[PDB]
Amino acid sequence: GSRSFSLGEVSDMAAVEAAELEMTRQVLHAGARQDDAEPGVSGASAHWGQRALQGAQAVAAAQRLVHAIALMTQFGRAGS
Repeated sequence: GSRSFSLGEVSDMAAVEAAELEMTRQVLHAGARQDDAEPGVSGASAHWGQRALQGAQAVAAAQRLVHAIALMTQFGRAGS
């Protein structure tokens, strides 16, 4: 008996429709988790990185050495 809907209700409803449509974008960009997002794509050969790793290899001899004493110090050279 209302003679259908009022056009003002439709006007407000259209604002909600527009809002939901944009809200949908926000929730989609908030979707997914990095739990299954391991990287894989690669296409560049490390150049300067190799020189850094060559250093890492040379120093590793000193590192495995310092670590050896670090064990003796936490063991307090005990055992007997």
